[PDB]
Amino acid sequence: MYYGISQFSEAYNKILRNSSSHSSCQLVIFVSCLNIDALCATKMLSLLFKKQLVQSQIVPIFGYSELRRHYSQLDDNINSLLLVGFGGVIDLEAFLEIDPQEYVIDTDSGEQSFRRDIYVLDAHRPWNLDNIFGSQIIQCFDDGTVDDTLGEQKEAYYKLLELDRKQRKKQIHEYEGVLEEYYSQGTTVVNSISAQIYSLLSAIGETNLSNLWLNILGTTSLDIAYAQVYNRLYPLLQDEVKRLTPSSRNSVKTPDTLTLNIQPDYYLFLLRHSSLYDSFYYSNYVNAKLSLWNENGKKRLHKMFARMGIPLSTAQETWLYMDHSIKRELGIIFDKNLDRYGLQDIIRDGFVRTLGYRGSISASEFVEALTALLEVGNNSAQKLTNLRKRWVSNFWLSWDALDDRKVELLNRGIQLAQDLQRAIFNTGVAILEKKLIKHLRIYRLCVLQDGPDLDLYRNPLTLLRLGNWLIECCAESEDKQLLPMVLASIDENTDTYLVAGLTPRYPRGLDTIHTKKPILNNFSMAFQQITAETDAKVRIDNFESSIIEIRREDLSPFLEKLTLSGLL
Amino acid sequence: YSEWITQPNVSRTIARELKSFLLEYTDETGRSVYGARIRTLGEMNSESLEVNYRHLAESKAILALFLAKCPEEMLKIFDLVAMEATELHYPDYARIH
Repeated sequence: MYYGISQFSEAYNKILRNSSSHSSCQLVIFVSCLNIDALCATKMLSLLFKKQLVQSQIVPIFGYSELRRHYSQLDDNINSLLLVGFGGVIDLEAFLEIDPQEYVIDTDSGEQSFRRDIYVLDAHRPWNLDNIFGSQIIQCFDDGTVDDTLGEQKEAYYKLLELDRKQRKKQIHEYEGVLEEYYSQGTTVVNSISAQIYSLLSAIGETNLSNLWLNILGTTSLDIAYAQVYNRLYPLLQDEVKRLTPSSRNSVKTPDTLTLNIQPDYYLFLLRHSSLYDSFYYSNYVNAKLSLWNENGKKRLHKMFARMGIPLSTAQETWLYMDHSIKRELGIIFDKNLDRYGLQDIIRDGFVRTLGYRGSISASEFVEALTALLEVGNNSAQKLTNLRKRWVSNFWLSWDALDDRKVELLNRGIQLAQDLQRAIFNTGVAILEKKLIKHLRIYRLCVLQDGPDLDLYRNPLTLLRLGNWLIECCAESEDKQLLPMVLASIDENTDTYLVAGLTPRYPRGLDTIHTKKPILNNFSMAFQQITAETDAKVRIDNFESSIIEIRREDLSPFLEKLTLSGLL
Repeated sequence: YSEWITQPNVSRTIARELKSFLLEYTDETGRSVYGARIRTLGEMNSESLEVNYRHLAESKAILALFLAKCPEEMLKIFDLVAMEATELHYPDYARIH
């Protein structure tokens, strides 16, 4: 283990000593764009370093090639680097062409110091042993997993390091096998970066309501994919909310009151900024629970809305303008007629932020708006770079959306979220009508060849959102076994497909013995092994390893080779 | 005939009989048409229950004879019975209609 939770403050003080020189800017923050949790963590760190007046550089990175190019362009004066949301699984010193000897200064005296110290922060569990153990430049902020579950891995790695007859070779083989079985494991995430930096801040003691709100947003960002982690971390955020809230409850609403509350936050889509009927119609959970893509789904939706006794016009009215009667009896109405249709899990308790008279807002709606701003905020290797430029630019739009003075941007993000949900819903219903998903014994392939708004899915987050829709829909199909799906989208301008390796997940609210065991996305090593051989001009640069760009001509041979591959 | 219909016991008997006719009228294929009709009435909130005269004539004919002779009060009574049946299928339907 490198940096435990209890010793994060030591790293903070070391960084402060290294680069609290206002004459220059010797600290640079690298953040993976198209990642909400990384954005929230970077906002926390930016506010914190604004407090101590430490000049910092914030660079949003989309692909690994961009990271290496920037590091090559990176000046030598910068003695402190921060990686947010990436770098914890790959050989950075090999990736960035780094040896300890070039960066080491004042080597003497059992100690070592370096002219450039890089601190990574991501929660992907395949912690690179050469990066967590066999280096001093790379500094990782462990969340208690390496120090507790990688003891055998630590011993094997140190045995290999110290050893560079027959029984000696046998033990070397055993240690290497242990290391390898530790590897070849799907990339999974156990904690949220926002919670880790919030714990660090609490250790420093510079917390406030805004930082707690940022931590709530960052944790909520992982609810859709990693709901078990969200349930694990929910009590800590709840206790922090109870602690920080002033005792002057039920106070008269002033234009300056900023209140965080814990209240029923039902698992709908943009409830407070859309009609109840549309919230149900666009909720991924409800859609998966009744398979609304069929014509029977809309009829059954009307069936519920009739069964509760709510007029359809009232349900289709905007949330703010509904009658106060329904707006004050929604909870009881859900209590009466939710278990009937199996949608009892919709009822949930979450955190709601109210800023004076500006109206309330829930964390789920805010993170949906942020993701929408990330996605659609605005010969072959040139237009792709322009797409990277636009994707990175949308990161700053999503970042500035955090400011309470830019609520107009938040409204645009909400509209974009509604439109993106509509587009993903329509694409899913069209796919499930035409049955573009071809079931195999390895993975359920699905490639979009032509159709509407296909240019929207070249954005990685849009493809992930479509994957969330389809995986949620297929999760409620008990007949359909657990199996990953693969999505591709041809970019006509570049004549390339965007293959997105996905992973199955357990249905939300379905908690079992196997549910506690996470699903591991083994598309990483399969993709890399297939690409290393049989050169097909594949572009694997995303920090999310299960996303590649493939030539249109090479798409079919690549998929055939992947079927021949049993790695995943 | 209208004065006969105004009798309270007659009104309650006709109400129960119309309830049974709605819930149990079965055609050749065997499905109860009016139960699904109440289902659809609630789902689309039509507020109107299209009841065929032939169905009421074939089963419990004197009800159809009265309807063809004195519809004025049994319109109210059968409308109330339809509302109660909708309450059965769709609880608290009185909110919408």
